Amino acid sequence: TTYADFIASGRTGRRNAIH
Amino acid sequence: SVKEFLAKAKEDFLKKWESPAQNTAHLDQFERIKTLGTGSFGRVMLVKHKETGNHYAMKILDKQKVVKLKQIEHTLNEKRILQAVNFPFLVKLEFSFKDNSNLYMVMEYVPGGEMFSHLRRIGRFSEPHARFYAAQIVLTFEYLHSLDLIYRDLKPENLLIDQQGYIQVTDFGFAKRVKGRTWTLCGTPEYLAPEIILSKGYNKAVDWWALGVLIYEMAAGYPPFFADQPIQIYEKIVSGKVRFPSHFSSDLKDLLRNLLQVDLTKRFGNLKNGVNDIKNHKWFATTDWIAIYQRKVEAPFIPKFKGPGDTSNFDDYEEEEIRVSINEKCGKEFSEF
Ligand SMILES: NCC[C@@H](C(=O)N/N=C/c1ccc(O)c(Br)c1)c1ccccc1
Repeated sequence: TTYADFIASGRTGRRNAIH
Repeated sequence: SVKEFLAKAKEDFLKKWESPAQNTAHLDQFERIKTLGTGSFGRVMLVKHKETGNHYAMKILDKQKVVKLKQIEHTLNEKRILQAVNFPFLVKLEFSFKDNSNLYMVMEYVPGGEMFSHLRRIGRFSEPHARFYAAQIVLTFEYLHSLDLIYRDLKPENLLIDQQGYIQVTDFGFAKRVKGRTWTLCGTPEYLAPEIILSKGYNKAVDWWALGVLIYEMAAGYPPFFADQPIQIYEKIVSGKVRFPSHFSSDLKDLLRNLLQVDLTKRFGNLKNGVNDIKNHKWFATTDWIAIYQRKVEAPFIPKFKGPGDTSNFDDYEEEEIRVSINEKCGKEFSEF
């Protein structure tokens, strides 16, 4: 499932802004 | 009317915009309590104002680090804009000052923690829960944009939940006052409109795209475009093919297809009817916009508040000594702060 893919991804933590 | 409210709002804003408050407190007036969050060039701390006993969030920015990251002008934008605006869902800047080493922005403390925290823990919000928060962003963006301001960093990490369960938008680091278009590649990957990524030059319509991303993420529990690395995220955004969970209502999908619209001549928020294409969309049929602004609607979720200056709704961060050099740093660059 997409949810499972998200949860296993490296970007479920706080996401930093880019400059 | 809305137009009348906005016209008056603009008049107040321009006065402060043209004459910004400056040097309105000093470090020694605050007792430092706890780090609530961190950023590339500083930290936000819970502090207590000694003379009133009030609690505030003090954003401390290291001048030298701001300079190294080429965020001088963005930082000046942030403070100048933040000190000037006034909207129910915008966090209030109470004081600002600087010393030899740092810039300081002392803001209202929002005890309920980040939407990010609650969203991740719970998984996803129901459509009515997501609609409640979304409406507040719709109005906030209507307000900001009427002031020629682009917010440019919408994400759950920047939306705090207050004691009544309403949203407070924080982090104006990328906010900018601009008539027409701008070009700075800034923001957070998941939330960037295609036109930002493509260096096309862009306007307020990027905030309406970002809204589309926020509503999707709130309702699905994950963003419409994610991957392990930013470059992969951009490829997904640019193609713009969006798949919706099977639990998304027909109205929700229709709204999202109009917000996550690559075609600027078709993106909701950006058309002749402006924000009204959104306010009047079927998904918002049950939304009473005035009740929202008035904070009369019952919130789907009220944060637990164990007391004054309690931090239970925030993550723990490593504490560092706030050091102030005996020499002034970067005085010229931040003279206007
Ligand atoms: N988006 C990265 C967080 C960014 C930022 O501005 N955070 N603000 C948090 C804040 C404001 C008012 C509150 O009452 C509460 Br509680 C929290 C940042 C932080 C440190 C340095 C640079 C940017």
